[PDB]
Amino acid sequence: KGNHLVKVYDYQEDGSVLLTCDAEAKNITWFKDGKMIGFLTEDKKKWNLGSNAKDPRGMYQCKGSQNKSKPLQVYYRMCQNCIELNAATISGFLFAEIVSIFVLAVGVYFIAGQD
Amino acid sequence: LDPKLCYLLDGILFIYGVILTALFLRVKF
Amino acid sequence: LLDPKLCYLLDGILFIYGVILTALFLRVKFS
Amino acid sequence: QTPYKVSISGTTVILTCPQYPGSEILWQHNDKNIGGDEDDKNIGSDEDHLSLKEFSELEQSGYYVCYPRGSKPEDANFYLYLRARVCENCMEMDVMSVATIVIVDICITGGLLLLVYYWSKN
Amino acid sequence: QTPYKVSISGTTVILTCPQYPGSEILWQHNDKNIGGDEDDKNIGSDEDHLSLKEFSELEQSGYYVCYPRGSKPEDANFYLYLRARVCENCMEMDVMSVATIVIVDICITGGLLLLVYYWSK
Amino acid sequence: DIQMTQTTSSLSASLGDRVTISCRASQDIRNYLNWYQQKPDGTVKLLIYYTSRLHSGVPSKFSGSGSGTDYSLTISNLEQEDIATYFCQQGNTLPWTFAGGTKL
Amino acid sequence: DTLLLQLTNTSAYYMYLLLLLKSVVYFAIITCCLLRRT
Amino acid sequence: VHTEKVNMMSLTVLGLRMLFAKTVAVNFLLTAKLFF
Amino acid sequence: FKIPIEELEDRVFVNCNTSITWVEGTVGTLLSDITRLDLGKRILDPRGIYRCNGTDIYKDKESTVQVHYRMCQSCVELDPATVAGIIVTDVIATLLLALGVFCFA
Amino acid sequence: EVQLQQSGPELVKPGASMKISCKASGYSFTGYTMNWVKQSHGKNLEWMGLINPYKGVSTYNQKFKDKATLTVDKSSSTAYMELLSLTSEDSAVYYCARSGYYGDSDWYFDVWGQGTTLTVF
Ligand SMILES: CC(C)CCC[C@@H](C)[C@H]1CC[C@H]2[C@@H]3CC=C4C[C@@H](O)CC[C@]4(C)[C@H]3CC[C@]12C
Repeated sequence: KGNHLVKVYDYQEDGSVLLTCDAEAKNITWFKDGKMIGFLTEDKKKWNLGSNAKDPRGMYQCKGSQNKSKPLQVYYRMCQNCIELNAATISGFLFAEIVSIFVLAVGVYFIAGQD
Repeated sequence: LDPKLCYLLDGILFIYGVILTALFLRVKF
Repeated sequence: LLDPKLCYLLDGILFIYGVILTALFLRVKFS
Repeated sequence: QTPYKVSISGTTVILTCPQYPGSEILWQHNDKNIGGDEDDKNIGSDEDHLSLKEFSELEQSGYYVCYPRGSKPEDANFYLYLRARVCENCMEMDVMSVATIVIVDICITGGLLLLVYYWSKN
Repeated sequence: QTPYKVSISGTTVILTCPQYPGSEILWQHNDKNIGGDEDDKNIGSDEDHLSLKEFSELEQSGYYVCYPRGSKPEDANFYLYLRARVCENCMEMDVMSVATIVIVDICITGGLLLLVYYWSK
Repeated sequence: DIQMTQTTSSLSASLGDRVTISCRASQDIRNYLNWYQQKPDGTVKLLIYYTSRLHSGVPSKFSGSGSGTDYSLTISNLEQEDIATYFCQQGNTLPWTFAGGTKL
Repeated sequence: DTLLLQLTNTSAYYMYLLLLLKSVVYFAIITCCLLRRT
Repeated sequence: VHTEKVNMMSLTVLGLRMLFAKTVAVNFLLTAKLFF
Repeated sequence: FKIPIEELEDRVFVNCNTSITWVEGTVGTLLSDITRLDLGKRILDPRGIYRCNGTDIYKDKESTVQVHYRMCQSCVELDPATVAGIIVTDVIATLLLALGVFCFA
Repeated sequence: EVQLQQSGPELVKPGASMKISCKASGYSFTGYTMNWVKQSHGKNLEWMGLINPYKGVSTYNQKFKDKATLTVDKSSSTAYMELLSLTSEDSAVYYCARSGYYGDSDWYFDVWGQGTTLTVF
């Protein structure tokens, strides 16, 4: 085993990542970056972090009566704020930029001329 | 492509609207 | 998914505004 | 203590083990061995990195472990769970990146608008 | 014969059993007793309704049945089947609803426009 | 390191007898021990690994047992080809360390 | 194919947000001058 | 694939289109007054 | 004795001793053979209510099922901060344009 | 079949450098770890270090880090040990032992070579 009790079991249909601790004990307390931000587990052991779109990170320990578990890295790059910088997108972005500046420049030239 | 077509023609139609409204303001009042 | 037909609604409203503007301008001159 | 350093650009994912300093480094994914001459996809492990090519969300994702040569696969410090989507060239917007673009665009807009203002004034 | 009425607002899901309104009712889920004993706050059986929170698809999604207190539960006559991804702060919208929303927004805009224009004159 | 020792440097047994060879470890080595057989002419081969699993081509005559810090190879009936030097090697921690070996 | 919709949609979100800031900037330039005149 | 967030990503885009059109309109109106 | 609903890749089915009857809910794609009736795509949100009688193994009983299914592909996570921001900015922009027309007079 | 062939006796004058060749054949040479062991003091077996043929890296026993430098010729399917500052305590039989590439199969030597008897005088 190697004392790597912490495991992850997620399901695709319901978007959420869940921490399952392979500890045969009750009132297991959780951790994050070596600090206690984990409630003691009664009945259901599956810790909840949230949705995968939130991109959870950090160390997650699992401490019970028997010392504590080994850390597990959770790294999520679930692209929510990712854009595609393909050929079309750069051209469209620059074109929108240029038309905006062109219109604003025409308006500013007119105000400068009048006032 | 279809959303990009939408956005492109929104840009073109916006520029058309501003241009023609500018001309109307020049013309009628 | 609502699909980008929603984006076409802005298209519709601004299109009717543009066409009524064109008709009004072509009423003010020419015609 | 030191977490994995994973740098993701494009469709290739590179992750680093800055915990075992000066020994040969091997890799295991989903308790299955990856790296080391395997002809599939040419995932070529190098001195302290593992470079995946055309990363697949469903085929290549799970627990990644980094054990030094002379240590059993179960004796490494900690596993890593990597669940990412890749594109052809998508780049993320962090808070600092978005702040940078907001600042630079408002600056260039104001500057060019005022330059045209001044030029038209005279 | 009277259909069930279920309320979905956020993660919390509410099931109402109107076929036995006068008599006090206790709910069962997949032929086993569920709720009504005040065991946990997540599952709560009201005088006529079943208050269920943190609903999930993998469990608590199954066959639901309501039977009156003091009656035979095995000779249950009515059964519900429930399956959904009930999701936090989630709602249903369609193209008609958003179109209606933007239309009424433009309508109020025109209303303020007419108000201020007529006041100006 | 981990000093790997054997109870006897040499032992004698008659033909057809079941013979055992003991190997000790300075620390627990998590059954990561392999037994090696060296013919007197110089060629050497691997008999068993992980203290119980035989190696492809080695006859089922050779069986290993034990756990913790005491390990043993229990040869079945002794043929004339079975006379050799047997070595036990750790696999727990670097560097790998062999033992003195037993002449059967 | 659904992913491509997400990419173009968020790119559109950023682009229109930028256009909104440009509108605010032009608004500021116009309001300063119109308040100065009147 | 989570299409679920994509719907309100599109909805927020549409709200941005609301505000972009309205801002264009108000800037145009202010310019029209200033020139008249 | 409760009616078993089996889920296919995109379809569901209803099994019972007699012909699957419809009283309320969605009718679905009716099939002539007994114990087999599918309601089409599951995302379509089937909400049918089906009456039936006892089976040969389970006699003298009646299991009437509201198969209630909420497979929403148009669901939206209304984010209060984003929605509230959109509403307030829309209101302030509308009022700015309204005062522009006011000063237009 | 799998087989490792080594060099010959090669008596060496003290103070020189002596290159031992282990020619691997019958298998994918780039995929299997190669180790080197020494049989001196009569029958005592010791370990020097293992060289990963595909990458060319080496990990050494602390005793022999200044005594051996290992190279690999991937084209000719050979492994080389460079024995420098060859004193009289270096005279022994040297084996090249194959083992699995990864951490689960590198701690046992499945295939052994014949051995080269180095005599230093
Ligand atoms: C979209 C914004 C940023 C820019 C649009 C520019 C508009 C507002 C500009 C472009 C052309 C301009 C017009 C050009 C000429 C005249 C004729 C003059 O006798 C009265 C003002 C009037 C009618 C101007 C009003 C402002 C105007 C309509």
